[PDB]
Amino acid sequence: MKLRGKTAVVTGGAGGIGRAVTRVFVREGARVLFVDVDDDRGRALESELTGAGGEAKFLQADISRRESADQIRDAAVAAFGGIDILVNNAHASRQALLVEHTPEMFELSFGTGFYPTVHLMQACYPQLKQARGSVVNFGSGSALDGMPTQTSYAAAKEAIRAVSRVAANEWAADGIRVNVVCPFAATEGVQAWQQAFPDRAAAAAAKVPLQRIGDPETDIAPVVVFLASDDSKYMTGQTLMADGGSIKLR
Amino acid sequence: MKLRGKTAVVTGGAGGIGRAVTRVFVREGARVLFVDVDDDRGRALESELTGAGGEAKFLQADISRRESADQIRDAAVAAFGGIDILVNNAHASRQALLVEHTPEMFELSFGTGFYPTVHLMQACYPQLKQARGSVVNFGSGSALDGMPTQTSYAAAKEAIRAVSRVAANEWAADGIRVNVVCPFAATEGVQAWQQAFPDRAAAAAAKVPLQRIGDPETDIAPVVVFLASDDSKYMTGQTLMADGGSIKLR
Ligand SMILES: NC(=O)c1ccc[n+]([C@@H]2O[C@H](COP(=O)([O-])OP(=O)(O)OC[C@H]3O[C@@H](n4cnc5c(N)ncnc54)[C@H](O)[C@@H]3O)[C@@H](O)[C@H]2O)c1
Ligand SMILES: NC(=O)c1ccc[n+]([C@@H]2O[C@H](COP(=O)([O-])OP(=O)(O)OC[C@H]3O[C@@H](n4cnc5c(N)ncnc54)[C@H](O)[C@@H]3O)[C@@H](O)[C@H]2O)c1
Ligand SMILES: [Ca+2]
Ligand SMILES: [Ca+2]
Repeated sequence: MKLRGKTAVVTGGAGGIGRAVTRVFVREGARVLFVDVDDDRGRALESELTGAGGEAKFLQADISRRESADQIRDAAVAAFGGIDILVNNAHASRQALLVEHTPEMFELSFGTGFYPTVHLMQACYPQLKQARGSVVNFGSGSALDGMPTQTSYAAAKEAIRAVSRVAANEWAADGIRVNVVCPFAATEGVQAWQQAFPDRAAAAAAKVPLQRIGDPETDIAPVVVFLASDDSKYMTGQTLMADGGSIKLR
Repeated sequence: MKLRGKTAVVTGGAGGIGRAVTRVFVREGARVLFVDVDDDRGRALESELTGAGGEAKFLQADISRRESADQIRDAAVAAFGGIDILVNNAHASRQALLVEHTPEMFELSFGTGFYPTVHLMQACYPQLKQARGSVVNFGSGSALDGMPTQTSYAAAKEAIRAVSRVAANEWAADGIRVNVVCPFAATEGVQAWQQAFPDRAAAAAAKVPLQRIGDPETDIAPVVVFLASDDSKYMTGQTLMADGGSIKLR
């Protein structure tokens, strides 16, 4: 009942952290329109959530396209009448040294991570202002450190955090809060990275003070629920570290 | 519901933010031993909480006294059998320019804020280890900026945040998380500061993006509940800004 009566939009909601956000949000009483290009995982998640009596709607959409932001907003409004929560979770990237980077690498990272964050916030702003709602964007601890091979990934992530701080200041008068989560969780995207960079991945796992890679449902999603809920109604423009204590903000 | 079955120690728990934490903790199902020198407010709070069906115990103690840590730990165990949560909330200080600072100003700030935080963490460590518990310490945004007149207040606050990060690293293997809240709330200590420094207080009020000074119960305490609860079980060593967006950690 933490999000009872609230409507949430979750991008990349068919897998990884976005799937766990969708599951826990519905479990907390929220109506969720979750968006993904993966309709195999997307339709089965819709089937599982609606079977248990939850209100979830899958929308198959590539959020990197110009018309996706308005289609996502229109689909949430048509299905649930409003938008209280916007979780900009989806992001794709490629890892390579800076001297190895290509324009396609920046296009992927900014096109799937940064610009959908901006465009969905612009499209959903009237609905979020009506709801006095909450926007949860996603950063990364490796973008804070400057982890090697993360040129295009970290550039988009820190651009996401920058616009999150600007929007927090611009939208605070409307009662809309904007915050960032930096997670570390066992997802499909992390498993592919652990296979391509096993030494770096093992060093990252061994660094976690709490001695585990996060579970998306029990370690990451409750932090997103907190930011989407009225418990954080006096918190905006912040970055929450859901990483087992790996990086401590000062 | 959220802290059902948990025992909490809350210092300065009879007034201001500490009282809001004590109230809200009991509403979430926790058993609270709250400590304060204000026995008038302390006795009435205990009467109010037990009268509403809650479990709370008031301990009258000056936490700057060197035996109070063991007296507090023993009282919590004697009343409720263990310690799952430690909230180091009490802190008294005086404001003056650096060129106007006396040793008694440093003694008050360190003696009421910093050293009780260390000693209560040491005293409660066996109970927190048994519980795999959570420690919530308190900082200040004014210490982050270095606001004038805050030499002794900021020094103790940043010393608190330092030991919080050290213990988070040292205690993470035991499953004990340690985090900091930086609040901005309408309390009696803030009211006394508003009278002594009206222009600076007006400037601090006007800076808040969310355009209000925090209500202790609805704006500050739910952030403490989040850190004390299992929703933040993957978060340690962090600082949470409950300040309406005034300061954004990067
Ligand atoms: N998992 C981690 O440890 C970790 C670490 C740092 C940051 N993050 C951030 O957390 C968020 C979640 O990451 P994850 O590991 O769950 O990702 P993932 O790669 O495991 O899953 C991403 C999901 O988003 C969907 N998606 C990708 N591109 C899309 C597009 N253009 N349109 C619609 N849907 C699309 C995919 O189908 C997939 O379901 C990401 O923004 C990521 O940058 C995660
Ligand atoms: N209220 C704010 O805006 C604000 C801003 C920055 C930081 N903080 C921090 O938040 C915490 C709460 O502050 P507040 O505004 O509620 O303070 P306050 O002065 O309003 O309340 C302090 C409470 O602690 C008790 N106390 C003080 N010294 C004690 C001692 N030696 N032993 C036992 N009890 C003692 C007092 O009796 C009182 O009940 C403090 O640590 C403060 O530094 C608050
Ligand atoms: Ca876009
Ligand atoms: Ca002491």
